[PDB]
Amino acid sequence: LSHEELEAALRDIGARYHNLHPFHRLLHDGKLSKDQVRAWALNRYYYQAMIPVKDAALLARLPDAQLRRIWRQRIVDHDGGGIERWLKLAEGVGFTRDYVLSTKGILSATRFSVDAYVHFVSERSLLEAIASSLTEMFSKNYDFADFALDYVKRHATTPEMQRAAIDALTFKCNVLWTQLDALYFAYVAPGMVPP
Amino acid sequence: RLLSHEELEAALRDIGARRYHNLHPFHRLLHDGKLSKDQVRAWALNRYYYQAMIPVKDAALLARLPDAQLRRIWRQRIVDHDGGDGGIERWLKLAEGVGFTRDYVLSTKGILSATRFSVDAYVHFVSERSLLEAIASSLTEMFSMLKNYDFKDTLADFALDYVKRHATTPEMQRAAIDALTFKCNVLWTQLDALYFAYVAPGMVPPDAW
Repeated sequence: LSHEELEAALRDIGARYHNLHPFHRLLHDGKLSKDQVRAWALNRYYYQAMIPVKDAALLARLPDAQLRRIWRQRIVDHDGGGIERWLKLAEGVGFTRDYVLSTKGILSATRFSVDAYVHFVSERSLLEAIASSLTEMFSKNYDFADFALDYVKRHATTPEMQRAAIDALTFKCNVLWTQLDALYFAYVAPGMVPP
Repeated sequence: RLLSHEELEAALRDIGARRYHNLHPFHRLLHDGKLSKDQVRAWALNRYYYQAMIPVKDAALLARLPDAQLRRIWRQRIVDHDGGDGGIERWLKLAEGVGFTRDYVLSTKGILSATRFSVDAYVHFVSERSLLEAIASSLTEMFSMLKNYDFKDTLADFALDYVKRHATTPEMQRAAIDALTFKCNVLWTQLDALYFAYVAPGMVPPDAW
């Protein structure tokens, strides 16, 4: 209920966050094939390629110029810049720039979980939309955010709002969690899926 | 790629020859009766969600329609599913009939995120794409049992017409062939999630009952 307990609860949900997912475990501890890392990169492009779609989706819902200016900074980071760093990693492990861009190869589950993220932000309430960035509280073995948290504290005024805040963060974690499930399903075990 | 028409029916049919959910490890396993009771439990729980959301889809779709004559045709699909007692209600029977409480199944607390998100994508697709695609995405219906699972009282042509007469540019024929692909993906990921979580191997935060 208070700002620090509210925060304590949001962090605890981190301690559900995607570094615990088995697809991260492997990756982080040097154990995935190169095709497996490529797949990862190919799919994770689409997640990155839509963060600015998401922040612009959210910007239009902001009620004053002051809040828009601030949020706009995140659009500026990715469109440039951020998306461009991501292309380079996937070019970095062998993909033509044009193949990554067109999304031909990405998995339907990624596409849905990411497009789920875009629509939450535009359908759910502003407090929830803002609360779902807060995974940003939580962010070399192959030869080959304080504004959001202030915001939710001052605007989650009631118990219900407060749980929406918490629910919204879990939604975020699920979005991310299920990208990874798909990628494990498709590419580490058992290993299936059409185009 | 040029124009088609009856060749177009055999392009649409042909997506179901491959991309339609009956050619899936989960659907093979269910059909042949090799899943445990719990695995028919997961499937049944998750599928409720797809079934509960088809009227939502068709409303969303009903709202984007340009006139009353069309809303009238399409309104039937809504009725089929909502009924006072109709299509969704059978599906709750199936869930009830493999041990679930009506209350848990209804709430969706325990569906997997991938189903939520695939089904939701279908809802948006129909709100966002052209009328021709929304309609085309119905066409798995051109492809619409369990005598290995001992567990009594628990035991379409308009669209295909619309698409041929309105798919007059090659760009529109692909869009509709994609629309049907898209939807094949929606069912396919539902099942990929189910396979991953309940058969080989996975688990998935709070979800599975």
